[PDB]
Amino acid sequence: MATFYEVIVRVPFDVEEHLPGISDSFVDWVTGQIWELPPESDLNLTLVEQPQLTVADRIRRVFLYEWNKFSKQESKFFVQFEKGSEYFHLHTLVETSGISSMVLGRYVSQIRAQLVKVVFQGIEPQINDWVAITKVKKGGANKVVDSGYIPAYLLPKVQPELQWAWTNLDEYKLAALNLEERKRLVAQFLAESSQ
DNA sequence: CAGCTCTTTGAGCTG
Ligand SMILES: [Cl-]
Ligand SMILES: [Mg+2]
Ligand SMILES: [Mg+2]
Ligand SMILES: [Mg+2]
Repeated sequence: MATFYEVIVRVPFDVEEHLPGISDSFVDWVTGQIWELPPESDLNLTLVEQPQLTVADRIRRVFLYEWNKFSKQESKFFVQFEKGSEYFHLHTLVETSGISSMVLGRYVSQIRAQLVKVVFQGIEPQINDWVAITKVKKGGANKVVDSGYIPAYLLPKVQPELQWAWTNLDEYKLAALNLEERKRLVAQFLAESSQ
């Protein structure tokens, strides 16, 4: 099996509060992209907040683009955008291959700087700890998990908490945007787990 | 149709 690190990015969801003074161009971009559900999806599109998703997807792609240059390969990932009770956030589960825990902090710090530069027009998001690596315990090492984390924690999310998900892991391709498939994989996970 | 372009990163689109 492969192993994964997790980075949680709190995605700006109120431009006036999080990106004070940002140019109108940012607003035009985020409000102008139209999203459509693939036919395999069984999600209710009306529950998806498009401007926030547009930002999350841009963050995701910039993140993975930079990550791959660090890892030197097309790293495996499962990313899920969620609308939490306090924050909209991206759960970025990325394979550890080619990235040591010792250097992970620095690499993530560089990606954060790139996000600020190429996504937020040089404006630092006014959200505390908006880019955080999941640790073993508060004040510990970087947490490493296996794919079992996906059906245990990510898959069971439903709308409106679940906003969208992406993955290059074949086992979870249908699950990304299909509730019925997520339910099937979670049920299988619980069955095996109870034993 | 071979590149140029865009909150890209590669493939749709145009000179
Ligand atoms: Cl939250
Ligand atoms: Mg290379
Ligand atoms: Mg969450
Ligand atoms: Mg493209």
